[PDB]
Amino acid sequence: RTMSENLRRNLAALEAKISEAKTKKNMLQARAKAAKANAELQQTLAAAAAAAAAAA
Amino acid sequence: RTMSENLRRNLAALEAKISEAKTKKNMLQARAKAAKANAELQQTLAAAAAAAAAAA
Amino acid sequence: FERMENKVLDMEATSQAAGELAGFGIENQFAQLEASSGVEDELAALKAS
Amino acid sequence: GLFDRLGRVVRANLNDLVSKAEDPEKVLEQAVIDMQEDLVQLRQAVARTIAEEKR
Amino acid sequence: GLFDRLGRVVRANLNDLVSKAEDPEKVLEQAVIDMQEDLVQLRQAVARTIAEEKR
Amino acid sequence: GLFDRLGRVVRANLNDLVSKAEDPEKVLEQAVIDMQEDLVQLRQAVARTIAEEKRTEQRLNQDTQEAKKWEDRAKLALTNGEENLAREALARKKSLTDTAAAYQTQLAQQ
Repeated sequence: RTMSENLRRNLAALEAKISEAKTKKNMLQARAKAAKANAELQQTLAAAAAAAAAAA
Repeated sequence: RTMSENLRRNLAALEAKISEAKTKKNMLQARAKAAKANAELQQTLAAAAAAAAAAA
Repeated sequence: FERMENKVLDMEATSQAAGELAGFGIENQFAQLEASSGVEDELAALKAS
Repeated sequence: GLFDRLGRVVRANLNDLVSKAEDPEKVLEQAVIDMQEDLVQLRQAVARTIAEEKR
Repeated sequence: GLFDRLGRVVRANLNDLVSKAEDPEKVLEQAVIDMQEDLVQLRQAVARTIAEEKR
Repeated sequence: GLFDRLGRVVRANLNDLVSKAEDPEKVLEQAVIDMQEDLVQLRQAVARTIAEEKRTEQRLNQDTQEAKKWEDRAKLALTNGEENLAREALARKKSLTDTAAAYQTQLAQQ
């Protein structure tokens, strides 16, 4: 009955950080989608400038 | 008779959120149908502009 | 349920963004004006009768 | 372990492959049907314990 | 880029080659037929949205 | 470098050789066709970013109200003296306020 208190505190301290991780992943997946949308835009703008139809 | 009170509160706290979920799903299914109607419209407008019958 | 709510919100925002942005541009933005038809002068002349 | 890292990679790809098979409009109401009959089963099990605190 | 310049040159020759295949008298009225059935499709899609502003 | 000077000389001759292959009347309108479909591609890419400035605003409004739920639930514990449970609810609140500040920064930039 000293071990069982020690385990019972450790068990609460785990789920307390499953809650923290699960709120962070939402914010990180949001950022990952935004970053990838801007990458495709900047790639498109560069390809258009490489064709230089206005100079032709 | 301590367990039975605890279970009897948990049992009420479940159906209270079945009621909440069932009102939200109606609003979400409405939004899903509207969003999909606009997708088909925007696809149609783009295809028509790609044919450019007025330019021919 | 929570996971499937988020898909609906992604569909909705994708649809609204394209339609809002397609709402710009001279041909549409002038089509919202009542006198855009260009025959206002001969209408005013007809109104002389 | 290295074999855990390869495990989690292959396990995560398969879990995503399922997730994009879920049609929102259908599964968004099967979820409520499941969540309702779960309450029916629970209610029976609870009542089967009250029967013995009486006893 | 040099390969873009060669691309646009060859692409423009092919686009002109098509353009002188168009017979005016025929295509000048297929253009109107296409432009009419486009309105039929559009009208259906619009009506399918009014149905939900009602709803 | 000498090999750069020879490079630029040979590279310039080849670039002129292409330039006199361009027929004005044909290329002068392919140039406009290219310049038009470039706008179609651009418009799609832009719209795909507006879709997410709409979206971070929805997420922000959730977490700024989820935190108030946990702030209330903490006070409801202190009135029962249950400090061990109030501290837990406050820990839930903290991480919500921290991530909400990330959306404000992201949104203002977008």
